[PDB]
Amino acid sequence: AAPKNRRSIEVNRCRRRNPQKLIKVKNNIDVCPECGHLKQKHILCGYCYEKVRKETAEIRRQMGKQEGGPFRAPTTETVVLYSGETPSEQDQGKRIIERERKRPSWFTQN
Amino acid sequence: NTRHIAFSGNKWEQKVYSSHTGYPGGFRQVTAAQLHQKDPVAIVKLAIYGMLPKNLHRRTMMQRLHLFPDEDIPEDILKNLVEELPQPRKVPRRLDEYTQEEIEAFPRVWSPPEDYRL
Amino acid sequence: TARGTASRFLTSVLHNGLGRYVQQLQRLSFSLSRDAPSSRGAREFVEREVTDFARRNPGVVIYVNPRPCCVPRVVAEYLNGAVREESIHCKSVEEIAALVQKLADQSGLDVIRIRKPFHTDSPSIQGQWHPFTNKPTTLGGLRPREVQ
Amino acid sequence: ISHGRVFRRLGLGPESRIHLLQNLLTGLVRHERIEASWARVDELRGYAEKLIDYGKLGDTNERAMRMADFWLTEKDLIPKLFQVLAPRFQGQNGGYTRMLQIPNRNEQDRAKMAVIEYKGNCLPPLPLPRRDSNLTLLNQLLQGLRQDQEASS
Amino acid sequence: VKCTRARRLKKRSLRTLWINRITAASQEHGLKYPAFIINLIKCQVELNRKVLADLAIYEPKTFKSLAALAKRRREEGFAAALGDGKEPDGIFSRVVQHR
Amino acid sequence: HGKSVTWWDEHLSEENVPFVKQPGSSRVGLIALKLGMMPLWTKDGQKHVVTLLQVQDCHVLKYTPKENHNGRMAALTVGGKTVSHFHKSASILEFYQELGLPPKQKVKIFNVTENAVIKPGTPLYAAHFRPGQYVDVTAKTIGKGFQGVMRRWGFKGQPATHGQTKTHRRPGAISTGDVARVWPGTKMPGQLGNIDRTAFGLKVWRINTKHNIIYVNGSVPGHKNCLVKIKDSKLPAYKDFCKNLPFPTYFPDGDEEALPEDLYDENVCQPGAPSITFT
RNA sequence: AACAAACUCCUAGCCCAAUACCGGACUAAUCUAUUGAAACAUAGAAGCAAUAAUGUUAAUAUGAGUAACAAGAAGCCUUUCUC
RNA sequence: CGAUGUUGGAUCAGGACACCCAAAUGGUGCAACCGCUAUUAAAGGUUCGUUUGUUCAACGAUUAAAGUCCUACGUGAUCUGAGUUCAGACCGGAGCAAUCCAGGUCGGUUUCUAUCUAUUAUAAAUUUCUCCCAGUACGAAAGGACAAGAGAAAUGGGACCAACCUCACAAACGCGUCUCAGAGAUAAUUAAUGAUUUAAUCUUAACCUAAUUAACUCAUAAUAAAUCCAGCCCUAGAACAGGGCACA
Ligand SMILES: Nc1nc2c(ncn2[C@@H]2O[C@H](COP(=O)(O)O)[C@@H](O)[C@H]2O)c(=O)[nH]1
Ligand SMILES: [Mg+2]
Ligand SMILES: [Mg+2]
Ligand SMILES: [Mg+2]
Ligand SMILES: [Mg+2]
Ligand SMILES: [Mg+2]
Ligand SMILES: [Mg+2]
Ligand SMILES: [Mg+2]
Ligand SMILES: [Mg+2]
Ligand SMILES: [Mg+2]
Ligand SMILES: [Mg+2]
Ligand SMILES: [Mg+2]
Ligand SMILES: [Mg+2]
Ligand SMILES: [Mg+2]
Ligand SMILES: [Mg+2]
Ligand SMILES: [Mg+2]
Ligand SMILES: [Mg+2]
Ligand SMILES: [Mg+2]
Ligand SMILES: [Mg+2]
Ligand SMILES: [Mg+2]
Ligand SMILES: [Mg+2]
Ligand SMILES: [Mg+2]
Ligand SMILES: [Mg+2]
Ligand SMILES: [Mg+2]
Ligand SMILES: [Mg+2]
Ligand SMILES: [Mg+2]
Ligand SMILES: [Mg+2]
Ligand SMILES: [Mg+2]
Ligand SMILES: [Mg+2]
Ligand SMILES: [Mg+2]
Ligand SMILES: [Mg+2]
Ligand SMILES: [Mg+2]
Ligand SMILES: [Mg+2]
Ligand SMILES: [Mg+2]
Ligand SMILES: [Mg+2]
Ligand SMILES: [Mg+2]
Ligand SMILES: [Mg+2]
Ligand SMILES: [Mg+2]
Ligand SMILES: [Mg+2]
Ligand SMILES: [Mg+2]
Ligand SMILES: [Mg+2]
Ligand SMILES: [Mg+2]
Ligand SMILES: [Mg+2]
Ligand SMILES: [Mg+2]
Ligand SMILES: [Mg+2]
Ligand SMILES: [Mg+2]
Ligand SMILES: [Zn+2]
Repeated sequence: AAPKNRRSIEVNRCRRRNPQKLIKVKNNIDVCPECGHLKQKHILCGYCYEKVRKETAEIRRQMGKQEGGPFRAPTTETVVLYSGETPSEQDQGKRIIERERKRPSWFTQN
Repeated sequence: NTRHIAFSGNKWEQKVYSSHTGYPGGFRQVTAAQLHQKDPVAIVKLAIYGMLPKNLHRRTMMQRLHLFPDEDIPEDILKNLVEELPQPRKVPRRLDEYTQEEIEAFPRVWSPPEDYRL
Repeated sequence: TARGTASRFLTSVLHNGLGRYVQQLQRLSFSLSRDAPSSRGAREFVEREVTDFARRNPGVVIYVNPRPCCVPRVVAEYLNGAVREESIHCKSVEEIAALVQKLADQSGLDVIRIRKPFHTDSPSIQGQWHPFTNKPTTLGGLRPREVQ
Repeated sequence: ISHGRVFRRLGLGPESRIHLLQNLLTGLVRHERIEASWARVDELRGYAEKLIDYGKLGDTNERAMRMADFWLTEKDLIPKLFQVLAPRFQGQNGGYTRMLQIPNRNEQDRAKMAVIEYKGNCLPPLPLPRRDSNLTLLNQLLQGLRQDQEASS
Repeated sequence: VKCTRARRLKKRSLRTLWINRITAASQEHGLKYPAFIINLIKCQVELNRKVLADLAIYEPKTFKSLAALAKRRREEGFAAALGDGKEPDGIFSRVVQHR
Repeated sequence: HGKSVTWWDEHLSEENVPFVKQPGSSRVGLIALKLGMMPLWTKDGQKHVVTLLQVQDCHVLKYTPKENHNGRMAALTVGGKTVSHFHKSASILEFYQELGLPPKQKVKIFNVTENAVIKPGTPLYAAHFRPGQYVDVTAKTIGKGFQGVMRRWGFKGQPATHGQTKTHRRPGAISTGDVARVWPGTKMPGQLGNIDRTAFGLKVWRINTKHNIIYVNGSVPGHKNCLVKIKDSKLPAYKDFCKNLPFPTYFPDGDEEALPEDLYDENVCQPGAPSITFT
């Protein structure tokens, strides 16, 4: 179908400035207690998850460095230690992931 | 006293009030007797509503109109009143409201025979 | 057009003509030329009529300026503070005299649409109509259905 | 009418949906923590929960062996499951996995993201939403009510 | 074009407004508009409807006097009509010539 | 003040969450829960279908007088099954705090004559209905959403194979050429299903006392596990069946004898029956 | 009775409607001949005036942020899975 | 004529009554049953097939009946193209020919993304067929009732999965199951009382009356507690909305 008359700018303003087509405000914005950045209340902090993701990428790269095959997987459990740490007696019998940087404040020993 | 309304002539049965609800088969022609039986203020409301000029002030000035079927007015409305307009029609009285002074004052036109039965 | 332009009521400023009449025109300044042919009527008006106009109206100040201008003008300023430009370009001497007399006989207010052709202060001599000025009073001031 | 439907439409059909969720489950088993779209991870959570229950049935169970053979498409992960994941999950009945909502992707799609992981993985912990401490005002005022209830019994 | 035509209709609209105002202020005294007009003319009082509405709005006692004059002229004309004679000529039925 | 949104579980800690968690008269109707459906059999051999309506928490809430509600019959307010405190509104919790009861799901109004009024805050039970009676059932039906005209109104469709192009489910012509518009009564695609409907003249067969279950005959409008408004039948043939009912309302305390576990209509084949044979 | 015109009086005047065709008085904007020099006068010339040709060129609107377009998954990032 | 796209059907139907059925009556050369006419009433219906492109028409089986029309002889920005109404081609005929046909046959592109108006669900049933009435009333017999009362169905409206069936999702669905209503009011037509016209006479004479179709309204039923709403679920949903998240 073809339009019969040109829509005027008054009707166009009424259509395009109507509150259902406007961007609604978000009231769930909160400050992160750890880093002081911004996050939503039901969503993890992007800054903290970027830290966790980069450390996870470093761990995964260094454990892929130790194993030279794509089809070889560990039979036993994996533990990770940083510089200046030794494997515990309960951690023996598990494969060892050594990293040169110091252990983070957020990451515990366990 | 809207319930005590009077029509001249046979308008009570001849005069109709009609409306359409918009839906097909929704045409209602109700006789004025039936419409006054159902809603007493409808006759006077529609008469004033039709007689008022067809501008947009019409709804506003029917918002100042108050119609009551009998003599039962709220006291807030009653304390607002200023004067009462005279009725446009002089109400004829029946035989029983005429006093006997007027009955013997009106002369007897004819003399009936004594042998007749009434 | 009344809806297009502005409107003012009929108003005499400072209540003119009530106690005495004050000619509310203050000054005229003519800007003309000695050389241009369009200033001919202004030149003849200056030669004949300006001195007689000054004798007839002692309350106005008349300035004449022959300067190298192409369009002859006259500027009239009033007691109200109003300034009014007028073009006297290429007109006869009687036309110039009529224009100056019409500027002299004016009060100086803005020439727009007048809402009403009269002005009055205190028009309510012997009362003004209110809905109770003709309605008789009831004994006791009673309402129609109020009982005492 | 979608009344009583628990499976959402994904991929190019039911077979493609099963294959994509198989790929996601294989990646989750191999890496123990993966991020994807919210709906795919939400569908993946039930498969990852029942895969641990099938691994609990033992290495010698033929039905579980063929289920893991089909679902774990990389063949090294079946000994990894049956000798890592099933012995590690013994006590708890259904608390195998964690699902969290990641913020939107920095690509132009702005899709809604979720991360899925297993308990006890050898990875740094995610920034979990921590509750208020018990020294907070409302918590202390409610501990006062708890103390008066304990003193009333 | 509408400005010129409504300028033509302005006099008619204002005249209709004046007739409505005179009808209102005369029916407020219980005298009809045509009776009021013709009995005011029969007393040789020539006030136009503009100034009659002006008296009606701003001048209640004077308009009451004019309505009383019109009612007196109407009753005098009715009495002279029912008399059927030329000998009784009233105090307000006399005709004044120019001088 | 750009105040952020909050809920009941935001500022609570894990030690405090389980602490927080720890002749012409008319009768009063009920709010029940549609459990499911069952077969039932009669002594003449026929098979009927019963819908299970379980009363869980039924209490009269407030009483609106005759002259303040309709001018003919008074209004009694009845609540449904019990829901959480934290997800209701502030005025609702305030008025239920004044009343004395936990929050209800659905709130309904019953038209009740002045001789059948019940003091507010009074519970109600399925023994309010006796075995053998006729009831009217009101509920929100199964919402089918924005449905086409074929499913919504029942229109015959155009054929599928005989050349028809993009037409097979469309209504077709909707109005008339001369009138230059379409009538307000035109059947047109739109929302179907989520509306309040009442089934009339449903027979009750059996009342189960301990779980407070009414067995009604036929189909109850609405999906399973919704709330159902039950009243007596307002059909003209069933007007005067109020006399043999416990009519202030059912009072278990005032009788001081126990009712039987399962109350039957006299035509029902019982689960404990002689396994009937003909003669 | 009344209310009711482009009719007719009243007070001023610049003192009586119009299509095709015909007549007349002025005039917007340029160039030139002489004036003029805060932009004009008297004349001589014309590419001498656009609310309209499904007009031409250019830019914008409306239809419309509508119709319509695309990159298989994870990760250690180019290594493995599903077709 | 700088386009108002044309027959039949498919879907959806709005309206009129000059009514086909259903309902209330009057006259009959009306004994009863079949009938023929005349009045009132349009809330609801008015079938399935063969041939033909058909509207019509013939025929087979039915039904309470298979109504007459208007609606751009409704409806192609919803559809179909068989025929008409292009270009190809035959047969009969006319014309020397090209060509011609309210003369027949085969085949023959049916576009649109909706700008504006308009519109996008409240109910409060209807009709048949059996048993009795009784082979009673009425009749010379053949024949053969009306009204009242019990039941079943079907149609239409509103709904729903305990079982059957579709069913490899917990759901949807019919081919399956449940429910369906009181009062007033009337038009035509019969009567009761009684004047003008002391007889009578249903009264565009009053007063009170009844017997009475369909509509149409109203009893009655539904909705009918204002401001917590981040996230998660849903038998709730295009979006927005709506219901749950203390038991466990
Ligand atoms: N032949 C003729 N045509 C006339 C005459 N007057 C007016 N017309 C025609 O009338 C039309 C205009 O009528 P109007 O619109 O002026 O009433 C034009 O077609 C015009 O040619 C006349 O006198 N003779
Ligand atoms: Mg897709
Ligand atoms: Mg004039
Ligand atoms: Mg739904
Ligand atoms: Mg079909
Ligand atoms: Mg086709
Ligand atoms: Mg198709
Ligand atoms: Mg096509
Ligand atoms: Mg129209
Ligand atoms: Mg006049
Ligand atoms: Mg004239
Ligand atoms: Mg002419
Ligand atoms: Mg020139
Ligand atoms: Mg040109
Ligand atoms: Mg231009
Ligand atoms: Mg164009
Ligand atoms: Mg143009
Ligand atoms: Mg745009
Ligand atoms: Mg978009
Ligand atoms: Mg659009
Ligand atoms: Mg699209
Ligand atoms: Mg692709
Ligand atoms: Mg044409
Ligand atoms: Mg056109
Ligand atoms: Mg129809
Ligand atoms: Mg019949
Ligand atoms: Mg008729
Ligand atoms: Mg019909
Ligand atoms: Mg057929
Ligand atoms: Mg047609
Ligand atoms: Mg025709
Ligand atoms: Mg015609
Ligand atoms: Mg067609
Ligand atoms: Mg088409
Ligand atoms: Mg069309
Ligand atoms: Mg053909
Ligand atoms: Mg072919
Ligand atoms: Mg469309
Ligand atoms: Mg639209
Ligand atoms: Mg019978
Ligand atoms: Mg026999
Ligand atoms: Mg049905
Ligand atoms: Mg008699
Ligand atoms: Mg008789
Ligand atoms: Mg109602
Ligand atoms: Mg909600
Ligand atoms: Zn952070």
